[PDB]
Amino acid sequence: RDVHPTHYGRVCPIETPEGPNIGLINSLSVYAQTNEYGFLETPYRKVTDG
Amino acid sequence: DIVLNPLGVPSRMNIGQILETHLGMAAKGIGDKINAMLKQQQEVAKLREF
Amino acid sequence: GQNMRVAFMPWNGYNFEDSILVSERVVQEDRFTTIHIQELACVSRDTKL
Amino acid sequence: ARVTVQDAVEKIGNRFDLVLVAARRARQMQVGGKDPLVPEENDKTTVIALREIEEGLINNQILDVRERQEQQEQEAAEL
Amino acid sequence: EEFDAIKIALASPDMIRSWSFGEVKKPETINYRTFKPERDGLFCARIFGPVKDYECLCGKYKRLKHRGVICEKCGVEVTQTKVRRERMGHIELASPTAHIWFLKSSRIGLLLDMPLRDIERVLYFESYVVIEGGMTNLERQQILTEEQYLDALEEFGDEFDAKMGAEAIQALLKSMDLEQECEQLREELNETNSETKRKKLTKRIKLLEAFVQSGNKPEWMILTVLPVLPPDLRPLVPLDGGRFATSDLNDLYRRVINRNNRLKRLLDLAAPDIIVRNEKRMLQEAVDALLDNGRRGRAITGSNKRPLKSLADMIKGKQGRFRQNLLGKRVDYSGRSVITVGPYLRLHQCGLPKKMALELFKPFIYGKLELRGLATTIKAAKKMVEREEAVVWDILDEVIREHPVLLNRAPTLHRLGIQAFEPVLIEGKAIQLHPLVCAAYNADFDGDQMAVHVPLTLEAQLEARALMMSTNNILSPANGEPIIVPSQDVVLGLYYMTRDCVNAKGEGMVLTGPKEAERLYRSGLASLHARVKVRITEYEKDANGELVAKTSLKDTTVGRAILWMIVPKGLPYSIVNQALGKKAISKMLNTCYRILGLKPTVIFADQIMYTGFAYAARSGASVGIDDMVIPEKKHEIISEAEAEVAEIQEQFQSGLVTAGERYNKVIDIWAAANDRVSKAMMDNLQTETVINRDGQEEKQVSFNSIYMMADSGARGSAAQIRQLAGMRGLMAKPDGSIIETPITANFREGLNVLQYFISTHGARKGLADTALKTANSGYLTRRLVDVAQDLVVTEDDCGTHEGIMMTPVIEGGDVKEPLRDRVLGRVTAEDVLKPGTADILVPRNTLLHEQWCDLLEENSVDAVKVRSVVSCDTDFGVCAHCYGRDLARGHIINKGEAIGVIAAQSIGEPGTQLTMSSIQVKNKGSIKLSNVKSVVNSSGKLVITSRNTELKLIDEFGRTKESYKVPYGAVLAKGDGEQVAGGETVANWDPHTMPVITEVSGFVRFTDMIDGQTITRQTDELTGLSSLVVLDSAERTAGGKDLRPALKIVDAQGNDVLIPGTDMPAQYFLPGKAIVQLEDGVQISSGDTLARIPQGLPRVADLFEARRPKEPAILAEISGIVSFGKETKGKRRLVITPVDGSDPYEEMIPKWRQLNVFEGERVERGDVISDGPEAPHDILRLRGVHAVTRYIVNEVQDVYRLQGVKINDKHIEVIVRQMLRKATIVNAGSSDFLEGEQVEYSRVKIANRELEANGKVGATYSRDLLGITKASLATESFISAASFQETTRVLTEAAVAGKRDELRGLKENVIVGRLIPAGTGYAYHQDRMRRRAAG
Ligand SMILES: [Mg+2]
Ligand SMILES: [Zn+2]
Ligand SMILES: [Zn+2]
Repeated sequence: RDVHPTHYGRVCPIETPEGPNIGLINSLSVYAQTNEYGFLETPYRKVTDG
Repeated sequence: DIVLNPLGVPSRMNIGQILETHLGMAAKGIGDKINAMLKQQQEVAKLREF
Repeated sequence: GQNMRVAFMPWNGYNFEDSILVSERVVQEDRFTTIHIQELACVSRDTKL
Repeated sequence: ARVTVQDAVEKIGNRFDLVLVAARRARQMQVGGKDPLVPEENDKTTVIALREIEEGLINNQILDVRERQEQQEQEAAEL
Repeated sequence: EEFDAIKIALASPDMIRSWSFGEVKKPETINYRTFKPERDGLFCARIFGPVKDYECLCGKYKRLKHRGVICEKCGVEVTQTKVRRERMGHIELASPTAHIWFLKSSRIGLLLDMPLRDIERVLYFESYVVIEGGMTNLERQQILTEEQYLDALEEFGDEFDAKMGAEAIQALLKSMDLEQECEQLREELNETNSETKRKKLTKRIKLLEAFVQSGNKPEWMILTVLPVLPPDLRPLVPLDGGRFATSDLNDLYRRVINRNNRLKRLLDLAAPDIIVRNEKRMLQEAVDALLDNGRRGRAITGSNKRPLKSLADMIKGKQGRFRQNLLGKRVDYSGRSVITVGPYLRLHQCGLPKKMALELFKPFIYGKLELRGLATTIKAAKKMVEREEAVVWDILDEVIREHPVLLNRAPTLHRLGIQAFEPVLIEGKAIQLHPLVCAAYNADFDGDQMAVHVPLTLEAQLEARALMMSTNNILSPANGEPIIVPSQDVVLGLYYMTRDCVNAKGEGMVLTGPKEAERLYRSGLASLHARVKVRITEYEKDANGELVAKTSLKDTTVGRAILWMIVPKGLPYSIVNQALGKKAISKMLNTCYRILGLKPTVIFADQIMYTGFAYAARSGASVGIDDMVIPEKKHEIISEAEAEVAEIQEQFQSGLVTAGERYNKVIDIWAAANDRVSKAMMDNLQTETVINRDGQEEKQVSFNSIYMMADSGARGSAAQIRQLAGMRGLMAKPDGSIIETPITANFREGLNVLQYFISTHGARKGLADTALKTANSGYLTRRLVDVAQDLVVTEDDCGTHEGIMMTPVIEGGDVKEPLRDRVLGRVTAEDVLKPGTADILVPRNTLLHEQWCDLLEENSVDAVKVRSVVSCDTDFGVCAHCYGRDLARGHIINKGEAIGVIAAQSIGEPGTQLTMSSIQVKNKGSIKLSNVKSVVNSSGKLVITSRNTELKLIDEFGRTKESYKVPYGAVLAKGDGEQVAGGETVANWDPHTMPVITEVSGFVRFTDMIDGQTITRQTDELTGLSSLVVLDSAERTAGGKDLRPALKIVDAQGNDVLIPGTDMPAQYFLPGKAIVQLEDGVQISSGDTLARIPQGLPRVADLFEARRPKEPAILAEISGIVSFGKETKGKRRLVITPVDGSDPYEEMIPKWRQLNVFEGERVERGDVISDGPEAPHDILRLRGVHAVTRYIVNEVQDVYRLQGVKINDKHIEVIVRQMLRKATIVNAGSSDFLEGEQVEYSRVKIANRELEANGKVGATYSRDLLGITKASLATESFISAASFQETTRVLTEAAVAGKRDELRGLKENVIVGRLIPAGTGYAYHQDRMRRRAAG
């Protein structure tokens, strides 16, 4: 039920109920998608030489 | 319109709620002059500046 | 929801523990009115009688 | 009286016997038709008992006496 | 109707035939087309009876011409209804098969001297078994395989008895007579009573003569004729959709009835014996499946692919008939609503809405309609209730006056879960309350559902008035301070009403009456906070409870004059002459009913929130952004915090500092920075307010109402005002890492994204914990009411002797719990004195209320005998003089009020918030330390050579102030019986070593230790000088691991230097880690160090669980000299020696833990030997009972006291007195040899046998302590033990016992429905018992 720092950007850490299912129900972030294999993904801007 | 308890602010640490209330004071704070200038019915080019 | 003009003070114990207070103006302008649609039905059968 | 019964618990000394002394006395006022001893001031059957216990006119010992004076005369009527 | 008791036995086959009404044969249930039952079915009318009345099935007999005949064409009975729940059925079985509760719970394998897997070898017909050896080569209970069974036929054929099947167990039980078995067992028990032979064999002897006294027969363990459940409790009803639905039992019979028919059809055709034995499998699968589905293997399932509900799951667990339909229920005359607050009421009045209260009193409205005669009939009144005449609102107004009503909120936390008000009708749709009782429920006004109840009977209509009106309990039974404390907003405006400042105009004027003191405020001439002398008029009871007057002026403000009109003439002015925060108001409330009665306080509390809210609204209190100010001495200090964390960022990369010590240094500077930023913000909210008045500038208290919120502590505290200003301290990832960079900025200047993300862990770790704790705790509260259910105050004064002496708890720190506040509400155990000698204040028993706590307070008493609940010795209960003051009312408890629930409640409730050297004395004092053995050092000062010594800091009188424990081998610089200075470290030694210091004086020699034989010589590398270094037990060589290396302290001759004052020699028999520094021949003196030996809610869960720890610090069986055993064949042993008795004993000790005593040291019995935590049972076996409970009530009270929750100790005392409800007996003479029995019954029988009947023919006893999982289970009653846990093993062990029940417990008097023998009913139940004396 704890939030790992790989949840960052893929699964929101606030939107959850406070009943007995508190650690289970989770929603995905704004810009997340589903990759061709099934893993999660999140966009990032690529810095090139600053 | 609505009166509520002012002793819920520090022990929920919701200083966001006090932060919200001031903007709505300004939100009609632009709107009332527009209503002051529409029924009194001055001009177009006075309004487009404002 | 709606916008409303809001104050902040204790009143004569009507905001004692998190209990909020209205006027009649928010009911006269009906800004907090909802509709509901329920459903009713009836069935007709044949019994052994 | 109305909201308290605290001065009456001195008149017995027990909390739970204060239940049963009014439980007997109010029961005869319901089905028997007995008359009260304290004036009503527009109250129901249960609360008029505790005023008489506050004035001490109803006690656990004395309640049987008014039955015993009745029981010694009720069998006297038939035989 | 009325019955005395309840009784179990085993059911005879003939007793099953008696109750039944017909033999079911065919498995039909309803004829498919016309919904009528069929003959001999599961609903057969010839067996069970009718559905209608006087109406037959074939329609032959009508019009009551045929009354007294069964209708022979259809067989239906004629007589009156309500019989479909009363009759039972029976069925005959072809082959008698085995029950399932006596197989794999086994009570036959115990009884037939065989393991259960070998008696299973018969019930699947894989193995034969032998009944009796006619020819004596074979014996009883011989397992033979199938081919070996045929070799038995080839040997003899007829002269032996061997079958295979469930018939054989029937024949096996018929064979043995129990008398020549049990009499042989007692003949066998006495010859060898070794331990595994002891307890195992008597468990048979517990059951074997029990069958003789129960009179039953053990052949009835196997059923031949199975009963049938009545047809109502397995109903088959047409549904609202026109289909049917059956319970699960009414097809499982169609498994048994069908597989019965396949057997009786088979045996008259005589199939071979691989088909026939397979048939007797499935009945034993099916007579299983009637009794239990999910027990013996894969369960039998229906079409839904889910397990079928058995007969066992009717009784098992919280889904069963116990906790869902018997103890709790549904009830009529009920309702619910959302709750809301209406503060216009008085204290005892509560709201009740209109169109709820019309249905809730519908029988009352009909009766008063038929009494006035406005309603002609009953149906007309139901016709008129929709007309809504105005008199209906009057008759309802007539009937609701002074008719009380109950308020509820699920879940019930403690005794204040339900109260009783008088209703006041409003026109809405919501329940209004009074605002002061929200804290009693722990209900907040955010959408609960409070429920109502209406008492019907005349007694309960008094019982609401007599016990549970809101006025008649203001004392919460946890602790004798009122729960009617001003909660959350009332403390705000009342704090505004008393305030000191020079700002208000007209200050210093004089007001004559407090009446006209209000007059200056109300027209608006000066503010309520301005200092003007007022004439005050108070009254005291300084005469014999008689009022006198006094009148004077006092220098105060004009606000405090207005509050004087509310205190009702019975308390001085000093209670409201102050700042008046929540620390003051609650103890003002305690002062009133102390002095004035009860009738003032309910009025005095009522006049608070009237004048409380009305001035707060005239005040007005707000909150703004610039109101909560961000200081200036934070970010420059953060600019210093960036000027030190960038420093050791560079020193980390150099390679000088480590990682973990660097982790201690940033948390040294950032976590203390929560306190460095604390002094900037408290300085910028206390005295930034400057309102000058007839001068240059001035200082006063704050005008922000944020400090004035915080110092009240309603919401907000010293830490809660900090996170509105700066960083909120520290954060922790719940996986286990605490971050080096927590928050720096604040709630007004924003949070960064990563700082927001890490602060989520502070929520979701904690937010999931509240629910889990709540779940655990409600399980715990259920497991506390169970073990303590029996206690009622039966007698007043048992008159037993002395018990516990009381001591304060203030060791280790300041004054924590004063002695007066524990002994308050208790009584004197004896005639106790004053320090003026022989000045007794008590004839052996007085109530110690606060008036007598004055006499204790003026002297210097710190030690008093208290009559506990442990020494109370009345039969089946406790007495009033051993329990003392009922804290919930405020006097001695009346005889008949319940105890064990009111202690099990008030332990359960606060558990929700439960889960979240160099010795310096403070002041001077006399030094009084006793039970010591110390010697003067070569330095000259006090050396601690005994483990029992600990310090005590004493005042000028004799009372204790501080105390600290000191271990062995320690050094002081001071002395005892003397005077010391303040701010002083009186004790100084190295604690990291456990030194091997020496009371002995003389030379030390290298004897009894040889290098290369006993130990090795690893000399000191630097200076060169070392000693024969004593190495560990296995780390040395095994050739001299047998020799205990004994350094011998020798003399000028070189002989055995003994202990000073005794003849016993002094040589240390050392295990390893004993590095001696001094060489051979170096003389030691008094105190020379030879060597050095260097170095939550689950807590309250286990301590009433009585769970044993993992390393028990075990104690000594007996005193005297102690030594070491064998050469650790797995573990070492301890040959200890008593002083004169039997010295044989030795046992396994894990020597790898550091021992305390050595092979030549002396000890007194009952002292700590190994190290670690300690098990309670060994404290029971070694100490008495008083030292056990005084350890427990010290232990569990500290877990609450750390969280600041005050519980009186009398609650936790009675649950250990119901923890000891059993005993194991030592000797014999009248009873069993050793087995367990109830320790209440022992003191009966030794007051019978070892009283004047004989000298001694009874027995002596031990005491046992048993955890709460089974201490309820072994009880003289059984239904209460059947009520909650392990529901199979409670019935069956009692089922063959032939037990009975006297209905002693109160829980069993709930499920019968009579009065409880407590509360009111204790006046009733003493009448019915004495009619049973002559009756
Ligand atoms: Mg609530
Ligand atoms: Zn018929
Ligand atoms: Zn007692």
